[PDB]
Amino acid sequence: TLNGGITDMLTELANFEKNVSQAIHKYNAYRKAASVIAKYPHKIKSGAEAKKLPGVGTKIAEKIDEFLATGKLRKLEKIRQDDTSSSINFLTRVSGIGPSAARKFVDEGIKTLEDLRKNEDKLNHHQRIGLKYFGDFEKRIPREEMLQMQDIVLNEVKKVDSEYIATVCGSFRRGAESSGDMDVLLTHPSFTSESTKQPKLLHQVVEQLQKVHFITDTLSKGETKFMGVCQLPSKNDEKEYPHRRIDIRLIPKDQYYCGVLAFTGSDIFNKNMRAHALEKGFTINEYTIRPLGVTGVAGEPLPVDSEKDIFDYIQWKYREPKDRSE
DNA sequence: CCGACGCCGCATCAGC
DNA sequence: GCTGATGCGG
DNA sequence: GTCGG
Ligand SMILES: Nc1ccn([C@@H]2O[C@H](COP(=O)(O)OP(=O)(O)OP(=O)(O)O)[C@@H](O)[C@H]2O)c(=O)n1
Ligand SMILES: Nc1ccn([C@@H]2O[C@H](COP(=O)(O)OP(=O)(O)OP(=O)(O)O)[C@@H](O)[C@H]2O)c(=O)n1
Ligand SMILES: [Cl-]
Ligand SMILES: [Cl-]
Ligand SMILES: [Cl-]
Ligand SMILES: [Mn+2]
Ligand SMILES: [Mn+2]
Ligand SMILES: [Mn+2]
Ligand SMILES: [Mn+2]
Ligand SMILES: [Mn+2]
Ligand SMILES: [Mn+2]
Ligand code: NA
Ligand code: NA
Repeated sequence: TLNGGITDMLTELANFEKNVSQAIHKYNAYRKAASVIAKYPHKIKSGAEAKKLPGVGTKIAEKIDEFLATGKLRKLEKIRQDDTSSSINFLTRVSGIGPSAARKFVDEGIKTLEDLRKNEDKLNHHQRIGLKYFGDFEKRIPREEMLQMQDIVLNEVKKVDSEYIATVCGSFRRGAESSGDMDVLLTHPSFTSESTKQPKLLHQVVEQLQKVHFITDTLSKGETKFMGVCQLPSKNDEKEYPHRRIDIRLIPKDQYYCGVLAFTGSDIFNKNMRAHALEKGFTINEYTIRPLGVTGVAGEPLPVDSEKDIFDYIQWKYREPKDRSE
């Protein structure tokens, strides 16, 4: 983090553009700039120097020059002082409360943690659980705890059916020493691109994890995606572990490689990789990589037998999970 | 300048 | 109830 | 906000 100060500034800027301005493309531009700057191996000495990076344009170049000179950015100092922006930014920190709901709540005079608690009845289920575990969800997860959580998920899954394969992805697969949450990829041979030979495949698994009191709440749940809350068991007299966010994603077993690539990320890595794919004439999702027709219409799925095979198609050298944290 | 900017699951809403 | 749009977050 | 074209 040679440029930690600059990247923090951009990140705050992006957050403003998303939560207050509701400008998703500006949100993404800042995040892209923050990401590129973040892997740049020199302490940036000037805006001109940063503007050599792809993603960093004239405005960000100017903002960087101001930051390096003063240590601050007037634009931000102002935003920080605007109550509406401050409140909207805060409220969006609760899971399930987005920029729209945040601006709505602040219109009603609901604008603090306390207002939220006193108005649970105005929250949907997701928002209610996000607020319940607000403080908890702020905390990160040491890798040691992720290893613990991994053993529990992987072993309980075999208790439901030994044909199941659960793979922890997200930041954990990228080798991060701590994760904001746990992301699990699930396959079962009875669920492929070609048929759904069994129902409840995800339910079965969610239930068992609840049965053993690992999963504690649910944010949302469908036939292939579960979003909820979990917690490690604590020892005698031991204070309890923080409640943690968990997402489980059941994908067609034949499409594992696109799946694991997709849920491994990072989110920005994906955005960069899929756009380059578009530049190279393919579309990549969590299921498939397909060619674009002269019209811009996805063709048929190409044969994939490894994550590397996906990289090949778009003419990128393979990058280990650890080198995908953009 | 201009159009594009990754791609998708689930929850909720409106409208029929 | 269904279908499409919008929110939200992955 | 940035970029290829
Ligand atoms: N959630 C998972 C994880 C693994 N696989 C299967 O397990 C094999 C590979 O085993 P593993 O080392 O655990 O996964 P990979 O990272 O894909 O290893 P490799 O690249 O050597 O196949 C893959 O062919 C895939 O079919 C699966 O079906 N579902
Ligand atoms: N906008 C997004 C967000 C998420 N992801 C995928 O979902 C995974 C998990 O999402 P998230 O948990 O939010 O990201 P992590 O990289 O795991 O970060 P953290 O350490 O905070 O959990 C990401 O790695 C990425 O593969 C994505 O495709 N696009
Ligand atoms: Cl935008
Ligand atoms: Cl600042
Ligand atoms: Cl597809
Ligand atoms: Mn997170
Ligand atoms: Mn994660
Ligand atoms: Mn996650
Ligand atoms: Mn708790
Ligand atoms: Mn582009
Ligand atoms: Mn240009
Ligand atoms: Na640039
Ligand atoms: Na939120």
